[PDB]
Amino acid sequence: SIEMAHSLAQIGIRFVPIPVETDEEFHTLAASLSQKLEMMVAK
Amino acid sequence: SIEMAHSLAQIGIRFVPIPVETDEEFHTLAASLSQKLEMMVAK
Repeated sequence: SIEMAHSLAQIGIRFVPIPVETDEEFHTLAASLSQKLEMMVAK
Repeated sequence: SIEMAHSLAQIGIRFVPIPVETDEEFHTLAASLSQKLEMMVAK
């Protein structure tokens, strides 16, 4: 159903599905999602 | 799989699954999720 949500669950990451209204908001928030995940798995 | 994610999708809301590290962070972020949704559907 939701590729991002499923992927995070499969790899054992808990998350909160924050809603968006604006396309720019989605792209920026999605960018934030990517950035945060990279930091989480950083070594 | 993810009750929050599925519910939002079913009702036509796009969202970004932001990950958490801390239980307090999850509860606060979840609270933010609830607050934002209420504003979105407010009349």
